[PDB]
Amino acid sequence: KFTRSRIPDKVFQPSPEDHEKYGGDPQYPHKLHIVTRIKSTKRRPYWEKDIIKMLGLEKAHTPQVHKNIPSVNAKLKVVKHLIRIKPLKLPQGLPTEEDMANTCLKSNGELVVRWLLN
Amino acid sequence: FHVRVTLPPRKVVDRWNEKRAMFGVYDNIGILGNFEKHPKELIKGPIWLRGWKGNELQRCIRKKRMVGNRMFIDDLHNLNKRISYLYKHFNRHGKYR
Amino acid sequence: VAIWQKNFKRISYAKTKTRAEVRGGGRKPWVQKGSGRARHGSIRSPIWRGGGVAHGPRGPTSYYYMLPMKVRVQGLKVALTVKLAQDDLHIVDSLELPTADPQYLIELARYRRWGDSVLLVDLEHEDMPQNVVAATSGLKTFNLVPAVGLNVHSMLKHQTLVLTLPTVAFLEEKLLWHNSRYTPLYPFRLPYCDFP
Amino acid sequence: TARGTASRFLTSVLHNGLGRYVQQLQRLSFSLSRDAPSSRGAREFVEREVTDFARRNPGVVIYVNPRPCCVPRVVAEYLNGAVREESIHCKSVEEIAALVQKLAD
Amino acid sequence: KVEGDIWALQKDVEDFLSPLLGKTPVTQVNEVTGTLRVKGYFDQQLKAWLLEKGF
Amino acid sequence: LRSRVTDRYWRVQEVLKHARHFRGRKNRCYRLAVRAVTRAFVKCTRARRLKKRSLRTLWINRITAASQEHGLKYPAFIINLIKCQVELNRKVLADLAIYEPKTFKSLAALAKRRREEGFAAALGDGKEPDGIFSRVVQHR
Amino acid sequence: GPRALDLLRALPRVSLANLKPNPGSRKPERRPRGRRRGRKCGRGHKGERQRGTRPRLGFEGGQTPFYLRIPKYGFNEGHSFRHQYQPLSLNRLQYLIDLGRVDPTQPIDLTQLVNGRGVTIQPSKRDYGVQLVEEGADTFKAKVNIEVQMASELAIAAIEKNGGVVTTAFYDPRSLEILCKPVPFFLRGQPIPKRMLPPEALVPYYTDAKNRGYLADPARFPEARLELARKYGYVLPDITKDELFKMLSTRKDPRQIFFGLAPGWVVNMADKKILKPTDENLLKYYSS
Amino acid sequence: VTYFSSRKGKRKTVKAVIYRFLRLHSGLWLRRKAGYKKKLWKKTAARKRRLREFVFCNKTQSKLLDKMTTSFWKRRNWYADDPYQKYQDRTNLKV
RNA sequence: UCGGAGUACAAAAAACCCUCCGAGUGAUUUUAAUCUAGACAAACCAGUCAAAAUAACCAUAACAUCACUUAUUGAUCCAAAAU
RNA sequence: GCCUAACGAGCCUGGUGAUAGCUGGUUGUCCGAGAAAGAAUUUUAGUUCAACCUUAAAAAUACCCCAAAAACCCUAAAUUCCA
RNA sequence: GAUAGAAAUUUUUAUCCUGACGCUAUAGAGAUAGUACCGUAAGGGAAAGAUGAAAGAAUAAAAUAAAAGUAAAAAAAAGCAAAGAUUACCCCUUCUACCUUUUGCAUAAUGGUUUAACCAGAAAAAAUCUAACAAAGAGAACUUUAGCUAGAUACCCCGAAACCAG
Ligand SMILES: [Mg+2]
Ligand SMILES: [Mg+2]
Ligand SMILES: [Mg+2]
Ligand SMILES: [Mg+2]
Ligand SMILES: [Mg+2]
Ligand SMILES: [Mg+2]
Ligand SMILES: [Mg+2]
Ligand SMILES: [Mg+2]
Ligand SMILES: [Mg+2]
Ligand SMILES: [Mg+2]
Ligand SMILES: [Mg+2]
Ligand SMILES: [Mg+2]
Ligand SMILES: [Mg+2]
Ligand SMILES: [Mg+2]
Ligand SMILES: [Mg+2]
Ligand SMILES: [Mg+2]
Ligand SMILES: [Mg+2]
Ligand SMILES: [Mg+2]
Ligand SMILES: [Mg+2]
Ligand SMILES: [Mg+2]
Ligand SMILES: [Mg+2]
Ligand SMILES: [Mg+2]
Ligand SMILES: [Mg+2]
Ligand SMILES: [Mg+2]
Ligand SMILES: [Mg+2]
Ligand SMILES: [Mg+2]
Ligand SMILES: [Mg+2]
Ligand SMILES: [Mg+2]
Ligand SMILES: [Mg+2]
Ligand SMILES: [Mg+2]
Ligand SMILES: [Mg+2]
Ligand SMILES: [Mg+2]
Ligand SMILES: [Mg+2]
Ligand SMILES: [Mg+2]
Ligand SMILES: [Mg+2]
Ligand SMILES: [Mg+2]
Ligand SMILES: [Mg+2]
Ligand SMILES: [Mg+2]
Ligand SMILES: [Mg+2]
Ligand SMILES: [Mg+2]
Ligand SMILES: [Mg+2]
Ligand SMILES: [Mg+2]
Ligand SMILES: [Mg+2]
Repeated sequence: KFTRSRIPDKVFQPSPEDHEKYGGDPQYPHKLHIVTRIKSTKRRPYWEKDIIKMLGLEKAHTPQVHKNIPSVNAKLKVVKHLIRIKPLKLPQGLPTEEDMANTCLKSNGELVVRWLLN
Repeated sequence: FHVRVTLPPRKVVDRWNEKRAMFGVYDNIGILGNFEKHPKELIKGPIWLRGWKGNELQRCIRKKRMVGNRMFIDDLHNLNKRISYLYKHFNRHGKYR
Repeated sequence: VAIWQKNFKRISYAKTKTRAEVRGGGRKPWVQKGSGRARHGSIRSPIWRGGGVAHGPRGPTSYYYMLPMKVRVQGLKVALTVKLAQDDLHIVDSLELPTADPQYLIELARYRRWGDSVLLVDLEHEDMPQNVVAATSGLKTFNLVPAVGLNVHSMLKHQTLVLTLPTVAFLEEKLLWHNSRYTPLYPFRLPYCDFP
Repeated sequence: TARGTASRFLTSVLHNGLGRYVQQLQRLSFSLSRDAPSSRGAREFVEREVTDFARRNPGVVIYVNPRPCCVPRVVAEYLNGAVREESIHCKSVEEIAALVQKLAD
Repeated sequence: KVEGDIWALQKDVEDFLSPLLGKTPVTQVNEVTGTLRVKGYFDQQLKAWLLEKGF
Repeated sequence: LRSRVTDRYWRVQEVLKHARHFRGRKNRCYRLAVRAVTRAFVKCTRARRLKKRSLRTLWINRITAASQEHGLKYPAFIINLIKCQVELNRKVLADLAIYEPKTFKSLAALAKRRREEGFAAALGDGKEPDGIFSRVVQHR
Repeated sequence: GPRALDLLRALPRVSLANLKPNPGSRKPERRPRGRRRGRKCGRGHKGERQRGTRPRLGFEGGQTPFYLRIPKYGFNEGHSFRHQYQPLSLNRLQYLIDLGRVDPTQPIDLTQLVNGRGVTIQPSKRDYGVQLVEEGADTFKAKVNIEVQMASELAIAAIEKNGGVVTTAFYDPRSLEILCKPVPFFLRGQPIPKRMLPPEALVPYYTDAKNRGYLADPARFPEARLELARKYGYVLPDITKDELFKMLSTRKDPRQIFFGLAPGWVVNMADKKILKPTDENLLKYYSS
Repeated sequence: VTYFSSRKGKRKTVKAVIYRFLRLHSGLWLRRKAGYKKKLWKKTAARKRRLREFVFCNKTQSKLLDKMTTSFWKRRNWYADDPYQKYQDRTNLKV
């Protein structure tokens, strides 16, 4: 039978080189995910279709942001072949309430707070 | 699909002719008339249909009961066959059961 | 109520012959197989030219139903109300006319701006003054009618309503009687305690 | 369909808007009924809007004919010689307004 | 059988019922029928409240 | 009350007018014509979608020609024009190629330059050189 | 009053030309024409159902039907012959008196209850009359002379406490019919029939003073009547010393339908006269 | 079921229903268990009891029996001495 | 038609003119009541458990047992019995 | 075999609009949602129940679900159940 | 079982106001006719009309010239016949007729030369929706622990071999 699939935890123990490679900090995990749906749910099992629905990933090539907490990481782990995950970065820091209109999200995965001054 | 080539004579109906102007006059005869005559009495028509209504089966059944013995042969026979057909149809055929 | 007035009287005599009532064609027009053509029973089937009608109207048909009393009463009340609110109701005394010339009536309605058509309601049939009967018998748009003949359809057909004064006293009572009334035990034509 | 019908190249009449812009709508003719219900919208339009419209567009003549008709029409007529017919039958005041604007532009 | 501004009656009814449900009760006003209609069974309390107002 | 369809004429005409220019009996007989017209419309919308691909392929062919003239293949020309932050869709590029042969030779020159710059930078193996045309501007 | 009226001045005449049925009143019917409702037209595909022939209602497809595998048991057994007593609570009786539909002044029997439309009897359904139930006992303050065809101890007590009188009387089906709708009976042009007796089953009910039966021995009445007052703990009033007492003692003959009329008379309602038989045989028959 | 009778043009009742079921006024139907008189020596005491019960029919059956039965059988009955009068109304049903 | 094992590897369910065993009852005495919360199972019909409470008995005394225990069975109507 | 060009039983009319779980057919436009089979059945060319689904309507939790938990010789992918 | 189905007992007010939300030549009667014609017989059973006030106005005068079929005018590489288009008809490019039936049809599975005219979803128990009045409602007969009354929403067409009577 084709079934769901366990994914042994050894997969998710990162090697020391990986930090260098994908550009994460060995010390501090990132706070937020940018998830994008790269592939299609057609031809995939219903349970993956549902996960993709409940992550707000319905529409392709649209970014969506999620907490980096384990509860979410479980679902992302299930559908990880359908998606692209990139850590959200805040060079200018979090937006205040004056900056809400001017926010924009750049493809390198970083959120710029002041967009197009004069 | 050819359509007539000439304008028909325009038919003028005057709405104020007697029958149209007086229409539905005594319909309230019961209420205003201290009930004596029910509006049924105003119905002109076949004896079995005055102040009564029903689907075709009920209609035929009733016609036969009332005027059946005054009917012509061919018409009575036709009426019977009609009844048998309607009986069979309504009772044994349909979608909804 | 207008719809009720229109339909409840109606009896359609329209009939069409089912394949059973057409004149002939008890026999199979040709043999079921081998002839090379389409198969048929009677030549009177609804497919065939002279044949019977598949559904079509059936028999004299009655459309008859009764709007419940209190509704038809409400109907009359509303018709009067609306005639009044729109300025087209005129309570008249009398009905005594100075003369039997209908032209008098026409020009009278022209002087008071009464509109094209007028419905004149009087208390009883025999008690109608003769001048009015004369005048209104030769008129198309003016219509004289007894109180028991008042109805929604006629009131909406004529632009202006003209009520005699005793007529108002009559209608008022007859119509109001229903707000306070019990449901009938047996028909109201029979003896009741207070009721005629 | 494209092979079914005629076609034309994109053009302007008299190189409009090159030197100066000339509103191409020349005249506008309404026909409605005072009595008939179908013309109801058209009547309201004649009351409220037409007047104002005529001031907004000084260069188009507007003829209004009450006549006994069942189907209110508006006939646009252009400098180009072109005549375009339209039916305002059974429409709002708003819809007629929009339509007349289309005709104007 | 409501003759008058029904909207007033709607105001008063939902203001009367609100402290009961913690929330404004759902309503339908039929202005032509002269009728008010309320989600839930409030019949007893409404009879009492209309009595108090002397109708 | 028997009701027949009186206006059947016009019902038919609204189909047949689309069929006039067909060959054969399709342009007359309502049966054949109805079918053919329906196929015509379907074919038409599908083609409405296709038309865009056709035109884009046309343009790419034309640009390919015009570039090959200057000794530059198509992919090279196009991506090295992108790497200059010159964004000109293919429609416009083809039109330049036909009606503005000079400006197009300029563009081709630009691209060839930028490409040579890229090779020079990949071969050089250092961060220091930035080719003049390889510099990346940000919005102001 | 109706501010709507004030708008009606502004608008054109209400005429036959503009009339709209209330929206939602007519759900428009749909016909099997067109792409949606055509081509098999809601009937499905082949089989017995598209052809219209699916079997009768209870038929399960040949397995022994549900409604026939269950065993027969008398439930509705002899139902047409059971006696049916339309209940009347003290609550409704009180509410009826309070609004002055029935008046407590004159004696209350079935006809009075019917005429107030406090109750409805249909003899055709084997209604044998009204039965009195105790629903409003605690709240019941009225003083009445009442006659019903059955009553419960608690109901009776509840009426006694207020100084009234209850009596249980029997009517046969024909009798009952006449009693509920008298005026249609008087247009019938027939004499007033004798009231039949109870059948053997109901005799022990109507012979007991327990039930204040109309056939009971009045010697027992005050005794049982007092027994009630012992049981429910209230002082039994002396009905004798009341001013309305003459009305309170009023009975019917066991053979008599109405109050003050007699078996065999004939009511001519157009002349407002009664007609009585002078014959010996007739008078022997009707008075037996 | 006959939907339109011949003589009266009305809708007949299927008596076979009236003999084995009982309709309360709430709309619940009540029936005996099947085989409750059959082969008793061969059965457990417990099972015997389970059989002796009066039980209720599920919705589907209830609608079926209603369709097979005319309006008369659904009227509110007041019988003297009736065992089942207690059960005709429904109480505290939150739905 | 009914049951046990495999097929169906670990909750349930799960087919074949698939692989294998069985059942259409004996033997015995502990002769195994009434009533009812709550559940299992289930298209329906049928099937299953079961506390408390009564009554029986030591005087605060309710599972018939064994044979792989699981299967040893049959609806309505209708007939015979009379409780 | 023959009985008026078709005789395993003539022809015609009537019963007759015979009856077909079988084949064929079933007529304007546009929009909202949308279905592959568990059970019985002289039943497997059909029905009637479930499960899904549609249209309204009332509600409150619904999927997803980490530990902990589910058998006795050996036994995998995995299930069940749940914050 | 499918189905069949009473009665006792109840109700019923005159005469005039007659016509048509019936058809208009494939409809409505089969009907111009039970004739022609077909059968030995019983029996079956058609189709068909259109000028005008006047044709005692035919060198005749007057308003459609619109179905398929043809003619005016045969064809010119290449392909479900069109569509995108195009200065340009073709030439280029892209699309495996339509119904039905099916697990699945371009299918070499079914049906249709074409045109016109005819030719097929019907019922109100429960329900929903709208409204009357409401512990009652219904113009008698019933139903009622918010109900009752009214309206509106619904269920096809052609076809056997047979069987029976005369
Ligand atoms: Mg025939
Ligand atoms: Mg025959
Ligand atoms: Mg052939
Ligand atoms: Mg036949
Ligand atoms: Mg005909
Ligand atoms: Mg697009
Ligand atoms: Mg329909
Ligand atoms: Mg369809
Ligand atoms: Mg079609
Ligand atoms: Mg089909
Ligand atoms: Mg099938
Ligand atoms: Mg009753
Ligand atoms: Mg379960
Ligand atoms: Mg115990
Ligand atoms: Mg022969
Ligand atoms: Mg058939
Ligand atoms: Mg079959
Ligand atoms: Mg699907
Ligand atoms: Mg069998
Ligand atoms: Mg189902
Ligand atoms: Mg777990
Ligand atoms: Mg949970
Ligand atoms: Mg049978
Ligand atoms: Mg003819
Ligand atoms: Mg003919
Ligand atoms: Mg032609
Ligand atoms: Mg080609
Ligand atoms: Mg096949
Ligand atoms: Mg299928
Ligand atoms: Mg294919
Ligand atoms: Mg093939
Ligand atoms: Mg071929
Ligand atoms: Mg094939
Ligand atoms: Mg073949
Ligand atoms: Mg083919
Ligand atoms: Mg076939
Ligand atoms: Mg075939
Ligand atoms: Mg076909
Ligand atoms: Mg063919
Ligand atoms: Mg109904
Ligand atoms: Mg439908
Ligand atoms: Mg036989
Ligand atoms: Mg047979």
